[PDB]
Amino acid sequence: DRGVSTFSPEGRLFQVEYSLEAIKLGSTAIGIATKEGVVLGVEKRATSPLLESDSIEKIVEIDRHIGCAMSGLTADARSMIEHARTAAVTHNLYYDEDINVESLTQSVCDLALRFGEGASGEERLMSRPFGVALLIAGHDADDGYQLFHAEPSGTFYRYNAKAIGSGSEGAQAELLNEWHSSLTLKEAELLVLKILKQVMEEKLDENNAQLSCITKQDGFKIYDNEKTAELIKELKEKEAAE
Amino acid sequence: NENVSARLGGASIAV
Amino acid sequence: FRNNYDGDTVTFSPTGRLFQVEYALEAIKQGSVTVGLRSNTHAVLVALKRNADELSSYQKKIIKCDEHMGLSLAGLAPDARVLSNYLRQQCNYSSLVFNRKLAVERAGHLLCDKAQKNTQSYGGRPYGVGLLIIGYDKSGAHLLEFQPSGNVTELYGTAIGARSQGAKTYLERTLDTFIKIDGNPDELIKAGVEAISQSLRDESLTVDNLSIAIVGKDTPFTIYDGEAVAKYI
Amino acid sequence: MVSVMKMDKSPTESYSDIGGLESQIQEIKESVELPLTHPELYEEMGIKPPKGVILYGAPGTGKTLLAKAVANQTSATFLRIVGSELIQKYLGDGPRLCRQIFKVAGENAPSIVFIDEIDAIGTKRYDSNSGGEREIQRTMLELLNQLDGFDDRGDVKVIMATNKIETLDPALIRPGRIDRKILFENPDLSTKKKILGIHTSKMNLSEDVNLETLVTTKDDLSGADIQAMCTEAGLLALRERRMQVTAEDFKQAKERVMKNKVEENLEGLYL
Amino acid sequence: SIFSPDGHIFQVEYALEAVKRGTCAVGVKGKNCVVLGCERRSTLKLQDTRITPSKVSKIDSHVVLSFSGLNADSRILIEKARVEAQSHRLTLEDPVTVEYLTRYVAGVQQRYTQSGGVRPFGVSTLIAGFDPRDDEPKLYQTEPSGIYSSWSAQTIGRNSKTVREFLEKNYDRKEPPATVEECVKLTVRSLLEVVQTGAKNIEITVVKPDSDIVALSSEEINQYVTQIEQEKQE
Amino acid sequence: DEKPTETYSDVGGLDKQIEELVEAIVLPMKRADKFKDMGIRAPKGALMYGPPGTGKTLLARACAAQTNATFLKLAAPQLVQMYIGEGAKLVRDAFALAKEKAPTIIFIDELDAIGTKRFDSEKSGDREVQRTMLELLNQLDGFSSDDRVKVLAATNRVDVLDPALLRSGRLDRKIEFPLPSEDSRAQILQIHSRKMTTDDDINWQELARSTDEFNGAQLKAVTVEAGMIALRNGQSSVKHEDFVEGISEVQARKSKSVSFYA
Amino acid sequence: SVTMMTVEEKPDVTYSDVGGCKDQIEKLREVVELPLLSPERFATLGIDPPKGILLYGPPGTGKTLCARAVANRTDATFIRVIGSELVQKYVGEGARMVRELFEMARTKKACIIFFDEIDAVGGADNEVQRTMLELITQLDGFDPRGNIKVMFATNRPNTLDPALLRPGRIDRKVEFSLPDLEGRANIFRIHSKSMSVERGIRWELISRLCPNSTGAELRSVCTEAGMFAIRARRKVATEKDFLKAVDKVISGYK
Amino acid sequence: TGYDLSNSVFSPDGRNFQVEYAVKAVENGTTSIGIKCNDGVVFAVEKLITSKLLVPQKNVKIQVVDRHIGCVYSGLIPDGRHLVNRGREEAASFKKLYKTPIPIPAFADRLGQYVQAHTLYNSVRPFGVSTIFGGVDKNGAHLYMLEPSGSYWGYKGAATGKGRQSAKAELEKLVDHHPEGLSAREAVKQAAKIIYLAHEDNKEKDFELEISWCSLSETNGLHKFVKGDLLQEAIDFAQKEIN
Ligand SMILES: Nc1ncnc2c1ncn2[C@@H]1O[C@H](COP(=O)(O)OP(=O)(O)OP(=O)(O)O)[C@@H](O)[C@H]1O
Ligand SMILES: Nc1ncnc2c1ncn2[C@@H]1O[C@H](COP(=O)(O)OP(=O)(O)OP(=O)(O)O)[C@@H](O)[C@H]1O
Ligand SMILES: Nc1ncnc2c1ncn2[C@@H]1O[C@H](COP(=O)(O)OP(=O)(O)O)[C@@H](O)[C@H]1O
Repeated sequence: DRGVSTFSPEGRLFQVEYSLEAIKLGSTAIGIATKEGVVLGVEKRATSPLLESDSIEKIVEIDRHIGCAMSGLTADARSMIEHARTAAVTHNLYYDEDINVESLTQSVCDLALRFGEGASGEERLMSRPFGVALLIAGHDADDGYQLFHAEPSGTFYRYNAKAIGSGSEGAQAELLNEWHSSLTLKEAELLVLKILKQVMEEKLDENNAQLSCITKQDGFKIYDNEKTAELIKELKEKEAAE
Repeated sequence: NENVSARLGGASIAV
Repeated sequence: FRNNYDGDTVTFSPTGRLFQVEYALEAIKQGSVTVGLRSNTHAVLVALKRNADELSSYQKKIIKCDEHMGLSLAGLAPDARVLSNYLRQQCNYSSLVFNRKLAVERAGHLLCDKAQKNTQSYGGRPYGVGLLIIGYDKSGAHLLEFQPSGNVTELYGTAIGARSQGAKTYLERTLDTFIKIDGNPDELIKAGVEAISQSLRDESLTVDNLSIAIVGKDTPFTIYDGEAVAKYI
Repeated sequence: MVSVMKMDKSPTESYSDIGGLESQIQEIKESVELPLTHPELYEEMGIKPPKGVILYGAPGTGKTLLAKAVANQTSATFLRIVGSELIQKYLGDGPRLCRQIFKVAGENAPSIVFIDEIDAIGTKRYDSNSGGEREIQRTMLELLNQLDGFDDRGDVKVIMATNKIETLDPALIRPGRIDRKILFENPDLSTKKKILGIHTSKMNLSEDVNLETLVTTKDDLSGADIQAMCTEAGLLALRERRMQVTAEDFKQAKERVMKNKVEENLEGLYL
Repeated sequence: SIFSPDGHIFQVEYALEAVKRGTCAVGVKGKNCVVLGCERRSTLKLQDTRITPSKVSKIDSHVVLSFSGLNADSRILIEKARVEAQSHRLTLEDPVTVEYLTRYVAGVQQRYTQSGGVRPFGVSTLIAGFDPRDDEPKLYQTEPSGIYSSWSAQTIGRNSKTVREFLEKNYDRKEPPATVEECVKLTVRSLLEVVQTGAKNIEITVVKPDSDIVALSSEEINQYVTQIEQEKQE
Repeated sequence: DEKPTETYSDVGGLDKQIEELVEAIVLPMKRADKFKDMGIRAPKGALMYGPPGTGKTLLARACAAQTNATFLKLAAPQLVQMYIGEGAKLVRDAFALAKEKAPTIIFIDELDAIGTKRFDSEKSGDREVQRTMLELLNQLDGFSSDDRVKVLAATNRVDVLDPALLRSGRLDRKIEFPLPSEDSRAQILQIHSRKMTTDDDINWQELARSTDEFNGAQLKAVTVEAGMIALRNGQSSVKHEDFVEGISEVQARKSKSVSFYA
Repeated sequence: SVTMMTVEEKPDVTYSDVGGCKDQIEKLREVVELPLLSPERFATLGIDPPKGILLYGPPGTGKTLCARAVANRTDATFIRVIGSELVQKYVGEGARMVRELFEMARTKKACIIFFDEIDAVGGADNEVQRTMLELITQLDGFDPRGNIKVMFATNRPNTLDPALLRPGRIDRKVEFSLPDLEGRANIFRIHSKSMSVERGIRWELISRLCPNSTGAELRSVCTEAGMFAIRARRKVATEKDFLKAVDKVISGYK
Repeated sequence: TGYDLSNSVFSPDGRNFQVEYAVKAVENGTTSIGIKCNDGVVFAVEKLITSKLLVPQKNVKIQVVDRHIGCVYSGLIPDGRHLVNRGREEAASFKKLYKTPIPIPAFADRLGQYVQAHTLYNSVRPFGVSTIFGGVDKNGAHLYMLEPSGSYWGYKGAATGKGRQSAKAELEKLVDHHPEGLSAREAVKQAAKIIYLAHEDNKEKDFELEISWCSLSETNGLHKFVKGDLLQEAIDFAQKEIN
């Protein structure tokens, strides 16, 4: 029975900290950094077979070279990405050059703070705050393949890699154990599958999940339904071997 | 030889 | 037991208190520390950083306003950010209207005039943090204190938040000493650093858990974070 | 106290003549009967089967009909009490008596019990500052603490009942003790199906069957009144002397009795 | 409209139950054809159904809709949808896709969520139709949270649980609907389980390319329903 | 307990509301005969309420200082097993002993909550409780005769006990036990800790300002549950954060799980 | 003398027969054993020890398993104080129990109480309060400086005057609550240690499906899977069997 | 009870108790006075130190609104500063008009209705402050005090904080001793006496003083803080009055 802009005797707000467990209802969504590329992964939460999962799009493409993956509540985040696309392109105009990631992502977490005294001179839109959080991945030529994390409380961190959502508290422990510096790309195109195969409520298919790499050479790329399947056999090339 | 009785009762008061 | 005078802001207590505010100021008590002090010539910022896991990068604690100012915060970033982006306009406006560049102390006397415009209107919370402001002008160097109340004061050196009394005590033990320092910031800096070891609940500072950034009667604002602070540990 | 308890007189309520359902009913036989058939199976994988169950209400929709049918089947004891009959003027009389069952449950390994409509015992934990009525609240604590102080469960079996749960019953029930919080309510077809699956036994329908339309149009009701539906046709037979069994006058009873309890029918708004 | 501590919303853990009261309808994605089918009140006496607002509605030459739930909150969307239709044909000179307006109205059901004093809808809808200058069928389903999906069949209404699973004993991906007579047999062999009456209590409609819309009589229904009213016998 | 007491301790808490009270009381004990020569119906007592955590009995121990006199021994005493107001029976023989030794200090406890606000809660027959309060009046009656007795009580603040006290011949005067400063609340914590091994190498003065609305009742409780934790750790030296924020925070707030801080 | 029998024949409990979050045990284990066995640890600081572990935890939580655990561990004598034998219609005769109890108790050694469900009698024409007054007379006397404690539990902490509950009565109180998944995981290991299963599977992800809930449903819900296995005739258990019913226990409740 | 929860809800007594709670907030603050001398006004205030770390003489609590005014306050530090920032522009928008400085009755007539406006509505906080001001116009000397209910009256002296009971009876003990006329310099001595005389309610702690006056005679009726030996002349004196 609390409101928005009111503290507690303990100081810990109610609603935003309640907004920090709605994500734990949603799907899973992971991306992991390699110094030659970064991955992205999903759990479709496909509820019925007749469905055509080409339409469900938990993965996007900001530009030819940046992509993100929304988790928790997939509906609302469909709005904010159009913000990012606006600031990306807008910055592609005034300077004739792709943007650094940290110049962007401050904006997005400067949006969700708008429910009361946003940036300098901000009228309070957003009666309630975004009940969704997501991951940002891509290159800029100053720091490296600096993944970024966003949550609607209005802050961002930089990561090597971690997870969200349902399998958060358990799955990341394996990731915390099994990341390092000198690994490959495709080892990360498959290590996720060792993980996501844990916390799916059914045997994996080529359609439960889907993947997308990211490269300073080509740029952005989503895979196909089959080209996940071939590596799963490659995982079973180790699951059957070991 | 007895005085050890005690019976409960019923009331209904304004809240 | 259940103070109904705990809802919106404007409601006074039956004793002269705003229970929102007093219950806000314990926030920074749940936030970290960032200390600072000054000589007659040079002033300092300091901040422990608070890290998420063994993988993440770190939460930041210092920001530059402009070439002759910086600051450091405690508790919340986001409501504290906008005040930084706020007063940049009120430090550019100076250097374009006038070019007679910005004196520090009026900024605080601007800044106190902000939050009070957020307490006594329905809707809106306080910008609920404490923070520390530094810089230099024609008047020498100055340090400041902040409260989301509005109270701001000219101090020699102070501390914030959790575990801070240990470091807070070194200063009264030492205010005879560090005021007479000049042109030699190195040993000055490690005053606080040794002094904030008083706070360490066995986390044992590292190359990267610390951020320092200072100012002088000569120096523009510089940040020493990353890997340059092997100098001090 | 003992006098009411040993009700060994099962009626002719015929378990498996009832046409209601299966899954619920295996669930109890699995809860009760099969454990009394080859409980080594529970010993195979090492199982402590449950300590009784609790159905829900939805009155006039099959609370009890199985139960005396189980009593017809019980192949064991069967017990029966009332909390209102259990309670007295003086303090702790009934609570002193409530203990005395479990030893009389200690009577038997085949030790089972129905209980009669708790709605005046253990209903809800109001503070009861208003005198007197704390006796009830003083009694439930005498039971639940007696129930699980230190018990090997001694086939100390139980099956409970009520008409509405959320009206009462906040904290008394707990899993393991009563793991199966279970249901009975209208089937939405199977009242059409197996009810007259039973009642086709006696009657003749001396001209036709007609049953292909003596049927349910998803009509909100409770099939318990079907035992009226069979009735008044015979009466309306004898409102006009039909010694035989018709299908035509049978129409009225749904048109007559189901028509009384009208609903709002405000669905000129969700089209 | 705020966040509970269980990650939910009060008002929207509620609203989508409203659509679970009213009428029931469905469409499918045939081999080379697409169809809808919906519900009507038989026994509604002293009335002429020619002019009542059909649960079907059309938005362009080549696309249609079928709502459920409320009726008032349905009428509003068609209007401002129709705008976007016969405006999108102007600025860009090309007609619509299907996903565009779906992407649009997917957004409006949260523009009417996150603001002060605004209820969401007691509405859920779906659409259907062929893109211009293409052939592949397209249908999309909606609900007030905005999440727009692409179900090969989608029903919202009464008794719909088994109906939501009835198809799965009937439909086959690699055995899609051959033709209209079977694909409409599919369209009706689902809905009839909740009909519990004759043909008068429903209304259907169909699409084919280049805006080949049709609506079928009560009598055409009484042609085919008999064939399974004859084949509901053996 | 009955004794001609020892010296009053350090005045400390509330003292600005207190010096004006021994004024009020010793004169009834000192040359009230001269008042009786001046011819006045000077009182037989007054009332000092306020929340506990105060040192109320110390002021009772301060009572016999300017004139030696003996204490009292009774605490919720009239709540008996029998029909009688056995205490109220004793109150006669006890107030008779307050009639004995005219230098005498009389302080009962919890007059409120031994005497309800308006005793509507209980039945008609209370076990002679109005009769007991009738004894109190009829004993105050005998006490009103002389200057031997000098009476006072203490409980929840006001409007919690009977309203009889309005008559100036009965009680005539009220003071409260307000919330004090804390430098003495600092010292008493050493007194609480005086029976326990520890050190004081802390700046607990800013601390003492930080807390409030944690009464001496509370602060008579705090001192131990952070002595255990540093023992549970294993430490022995007293310390600030493990006791100050270790106790003052754990009162109602705990489980610091906040992320968006930094 | 209705409850005139100290303890049962065999308490079957262990401090590791419990998940119980590992933290609520220490101070409880500290108060009960460290003054008991190591008062030199008390005089190591020179302390004012406590006398009672005040407590509240919603039922269907292993406090009572935790309560029966100290029984089987310490091997000392034991009691049960409940309104049945305690509260009796004969006014005053009810207090023969407390007197013969405590006046005996001071004589004996390691005869510490588990007088649970005092919420029955200790709640505010009713004579219950005078029994509650009969209690506190007994406690202020011996309360400090003894091996004995006063540790019990309840269901309604806000249902009693704290006039009794002053700091010298139950100081280092107790609070219970449901576990994390990890607490829900380690408890799940316990009742998993009986049957035949599909050994070597991902149990932990089910403890992800432990929202606000009791352990009691988990020791339950495994047996329903075996019951589900019984009807399935599954001589050995699998994963989905646990799922096929645990999905129903909460939804039937929700 | 149930009427004491928000602005603009009168009582059966005929009041809003909320501002009467404000009086206890301003009661929880520092001492401060200002005296009507024979030719101008005086200002002096209490300024308590917590730690040595607080710098002396960089943290004034007096505020100026324009040349011919000084104003102080007590209680809420920010809130008593806001209306100054309203003050500093109002009269500036009055010297704008007829090109003459502003009277003091012009001040309160342009303030004393302002704070009232923060007690009409259910959406704002009454300014929990008591406040002083003074200075000179063509007419001569003036002085006033404010209370948070808008009220204000022309005094010869005032006092606030928890320095109420000392000074009020003291000024009662002053005025009869010296009604003939008290020039500027002399009250600067006798003023700083009172603050040393009034700290005894809070002599647990320490402070340092801050003074300002304005004379038609000395400073052309302009505002001018104290900074010099004259201050040190008075503290050397004021200790004797408490000696
Ligand atoms: N499946 C069924 N077949 C036959 N009769 C039924 C069926 N379900 C309900 N009934 C009818 O419902 C009536 C009572 O049902 P139910 O057990 O719900 O209530 P009850 O036990 O009589 O009520 P109470 O328990 O309050 O005494 C019986 O007369 C019975 O004929
Ligand atoms: N944290 C836990 N640790 C161990 N067992 C648990 C836990 N939570 C629940 N259980 C199990 O659930 C079952 C029922 O719980 P339990 O009997 O302790 O309820 P209770 O706390 O005794 O209720 P009451 O307070 O009414 O006596 C027990 O068999 C117990 O082992
Ligand atoms: N100088 C002192 N010496 C001893 N105790 C003191 C002193 N000052 C305050 N106290 C405290 O005063 C409290 C007594 O408050 P009081 O109202 O008498 O309690 P009660 O209402 O239970 O009689 C004690 O908790 C005690 O610690």
